[PDB]
Amino acid sequence: TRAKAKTRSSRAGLQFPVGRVHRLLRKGNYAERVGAGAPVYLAAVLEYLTAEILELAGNAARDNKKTRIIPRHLQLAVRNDEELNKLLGRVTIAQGGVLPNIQSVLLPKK
Amino acid sequence: TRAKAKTRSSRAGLQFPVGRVHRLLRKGNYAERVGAGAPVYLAAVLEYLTAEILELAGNAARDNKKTRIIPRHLQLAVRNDEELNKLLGRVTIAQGGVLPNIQSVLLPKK
Amino acid sequence: PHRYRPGTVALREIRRYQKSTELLIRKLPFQRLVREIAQDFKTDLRFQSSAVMALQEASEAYLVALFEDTNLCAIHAKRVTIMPKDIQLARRIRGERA
Amino acid sequence: KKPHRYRPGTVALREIRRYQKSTELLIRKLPFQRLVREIAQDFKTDLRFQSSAVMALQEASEAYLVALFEDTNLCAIHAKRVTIMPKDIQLARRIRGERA
Amino acid sequence: AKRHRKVLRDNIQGITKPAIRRLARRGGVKRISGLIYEETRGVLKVFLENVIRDAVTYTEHAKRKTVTAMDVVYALKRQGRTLYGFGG
Amino acid sequence: AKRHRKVLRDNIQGITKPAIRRLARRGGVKRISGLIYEETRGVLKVFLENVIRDAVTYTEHAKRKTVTAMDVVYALKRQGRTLYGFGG
Amino acid sequence: TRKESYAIYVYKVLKQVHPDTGISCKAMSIMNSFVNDVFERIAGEASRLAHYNKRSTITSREIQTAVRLLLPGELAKHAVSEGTKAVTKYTSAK
Amino acid sequence: RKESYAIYVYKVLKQVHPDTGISCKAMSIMNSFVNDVFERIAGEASRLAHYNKRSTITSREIQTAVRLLLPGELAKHAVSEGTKAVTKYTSA
Amino acid sequence: KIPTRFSNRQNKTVNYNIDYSDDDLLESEDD
Repeated sequence: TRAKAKTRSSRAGLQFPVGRVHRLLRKGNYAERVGAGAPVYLAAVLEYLTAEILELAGNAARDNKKTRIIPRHLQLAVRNDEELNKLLGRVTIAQGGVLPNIQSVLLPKK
Repeated sequence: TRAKAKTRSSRAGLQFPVGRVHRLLRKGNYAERVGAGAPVYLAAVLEYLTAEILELAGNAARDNKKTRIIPRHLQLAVRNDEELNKLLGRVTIAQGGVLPNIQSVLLPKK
Repeated sequence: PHRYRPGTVALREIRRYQKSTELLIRKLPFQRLVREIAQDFKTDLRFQSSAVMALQEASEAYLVALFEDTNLCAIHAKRVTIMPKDIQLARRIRGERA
Repeated sequence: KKPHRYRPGTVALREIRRYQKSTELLIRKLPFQRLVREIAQDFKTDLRFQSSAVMALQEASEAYLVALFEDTNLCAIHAKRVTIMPKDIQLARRIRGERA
Repeated sequence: AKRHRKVLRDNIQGITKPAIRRLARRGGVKRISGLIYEETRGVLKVFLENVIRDAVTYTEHAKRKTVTAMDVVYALKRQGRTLYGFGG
Repeated sequence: AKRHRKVLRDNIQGITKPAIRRLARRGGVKRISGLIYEETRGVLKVFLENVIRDAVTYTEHAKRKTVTAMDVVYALKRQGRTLYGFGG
Repeated sequence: TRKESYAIYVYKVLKQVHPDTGISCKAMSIMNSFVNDVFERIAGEASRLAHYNKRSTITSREIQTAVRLLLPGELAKHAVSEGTKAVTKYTSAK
Repeated sequence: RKESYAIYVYKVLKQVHPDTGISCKAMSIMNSFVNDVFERIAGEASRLAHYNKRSTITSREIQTAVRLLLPGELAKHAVSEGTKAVTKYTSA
Repeated sequence: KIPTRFSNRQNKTVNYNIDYSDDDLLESEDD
């Protein structure tokens, strides 16, 4: 009997792989030892950040009448969010473009 | 019958400690293994950079008619040499001040 | 003869190119420029296509951000035309120049 | 009520040439300690401070403000002015990426 | 009403007008407008709370109530402002 | 004189004036002076030499002759200009 | 050649948050780069936090402090929550 | 027992300026500079070893980190310094 | 006395004397 080999992601209620995160922390030259709850916490944080970008990117795809997320939707979701624009403020997204922004001086005066 | 022990710095003709640099590389969580010539090379590079800044700061102390290097002399030496200025561009030296310069439009007349 | 006033075509191009996402520099001139710059460091350099594309995307990102700060410099100087001194001021404040 | 008043601007040039030579802190120590403690009690209560921690904060804050004033002066010179304004600070922080 | 509160709220006003003038003189500024000082106080407050929050996070990681100079050095280092003269 | 040099040196002129105008239109620029294009070519060249020099260093460490995209990502990340979408 | 990636996990998180929305390959490359970059940032900050405190191990406290240091504002505040109960649920199982 | 770099910086100073002293704050700044350059070069060499699937850090990784971080003539002069130090250390 | 170490880097000489004289400002100071 070996209890059917339940994974750590299902034990933690996550979708990101806890075992792969543990192996990357152990082989990544970060410390001599890695605690048990550290890959669980890191996988949960990575899963939350992935869900936070993907929800806004799906909203951006829905607002542009699309059923498929492209890099433009990811760029719009990242740059339109205030706190995601500080986490990825020095990061270039390929094929993402820019936010549509025109300064009010350059607008014609009526 | 052990031989007469000599330091690795004297073997490499350096003043910076090769053994201390090797111990800091081994315990610094940089790689699984550290090569033999890597602490020699890194101690030589650190000694050269120390020599460059100390010579420029000694020249700065001599030009200000002083016999001891203060943080102002180190700041003047670093900021007046453009390669050392862009090596330490995001570096603040405490009690160093700034380079004395005034923009030409703020001068009174010819 | 139908004509447009100077500026509305510029606003139309600003609205057009801020909506699009493709690269605004042609492929072969940028590849030739990359190879000319690279042959001054190491002779006989091969290049992957994705390396040239990544270099391109970095180049348009850097130039678009630089032109945004250049436009801010030009607007701050009570102008609507960008000048080389606006680029110099943007690179000076950003820290790339001095 | 004495004669020989100085022209407006040469005194400011004298203080520019004086304070760019010296290296001491230009902010008094006790108001900076009070400001640091007032800011720090929002994040956590019952906070003790080493004196060297406050000195490091003062060195970093003064260096940051001096560099920002240099960028602000470049902004004001670029706008054909010699007086710095809050829009110059805003443009310098926007180009630096703090407001971006 | 001689009694009042022990706490003080205008500690940002302790960064006085001549202190900001001296900091601008070190920056090479010849003429200063009157609205500069409130903007400078706000900028200094924003920078100070950004550094102090990270230093306090470094302090509570070590299970301490005392903000050491090394925590301030690490907090300044993480945001890209390396400070010498206190790390040794 | 039909014969000439096989190599071309004016590849900085391949970054044409309409291309720089399109870049400024994406940046939101309404009016462009005539001296903008030479300055833009210069700053693009300086940026490209920096990134290409770091990528060639990353290539030469691996004892390779080709420059992969992953070396370009490494060179951009070392300059604080991280690029997503080419691996890593 | 077995090349590992975060593709299936990002896809199933996407099916959680948007069950009728697809995704392109370039967007998956960008998502993989984002996850790798954030993992590298948090792991490096936790490694530095363990080194400054003279500790030889990385625990969930180091990851929590690294998340508080790196993630700006409210993005930290939920994520510190989102990690913690997961660790608690792991404590309920292993 | 503070584990500093002060004596080696002092010997280097007496090499370049035999009649010039140094204050304690300047010595602390120099120690911080040496520690900063050490951790920059060691981190870049660690990243270079991880990028090439190598478990070891050699003088090649340190050389590549020096050519990556140091600019201009500083890079090539530090490469020449470290190369002749490695050559002297190997032969003897 | 004489140093045993020099620099092979081809730097220009830099005047590090930061002492200033206000003698060019005496037009609006005493004169």
